[PDB]
Amino acid sequence: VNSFSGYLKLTDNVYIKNADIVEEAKKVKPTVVVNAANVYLKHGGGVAGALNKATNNAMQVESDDYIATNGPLKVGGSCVLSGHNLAKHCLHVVGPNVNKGEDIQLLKSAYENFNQHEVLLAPLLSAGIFGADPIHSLRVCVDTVRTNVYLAVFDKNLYDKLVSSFL
Ligand SMILES: CC[C@H](CNC(=O)CCC1CCCCC1)Nc1ncnc2[nH]ncc12
Repeated sequence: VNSFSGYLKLTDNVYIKNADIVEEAKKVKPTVVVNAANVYLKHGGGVAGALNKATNNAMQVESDDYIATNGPLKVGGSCVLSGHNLAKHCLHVVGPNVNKGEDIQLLKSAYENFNQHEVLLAPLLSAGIFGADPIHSLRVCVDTVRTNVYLAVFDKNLYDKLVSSFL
């Protein structure tokens, strides 16, 4: 038993809710919140900009130190950093950005990072400003992640569509 409320169960291990991930994180305080990161951990907009704003820019300060030490992430890769006031940990995961021409096949690799964590609160990778089809992203999620994932979908209209079209 865990503290997530109001989710619709899609599969054995995947759940979905129309929610603002920042507010969900603020209430649940999950062990892991997933950020929709880029390779530079520049949290300017989308999910990342919202999460970072909610940390009063502490996420960005920590991220800049990480990059200065380690260099950029790989597309499809991840790193674990602090969750600040939102979660114990933040798993920064880089899905491909279609608006940058990156290979959508890397979306499966991106979701594989979730399997290193028993339970996660997450957005749909490569959705939103990353330019992928959120329905495809949901399919890859369901077919790749084996751990327990609670997906927060900000847009109510999108949410209805994802549910109604789910196979
Ligand atoms: C990481 C990508 C996801 C995609 N899913 C969305 O719902 C985005 C809203 C529209 C989706 C349909 C039209 C474009 C925007 N983006 C977020 N997912 C959860 N929470 C969030 N907060 N801010 C962004 C965001």
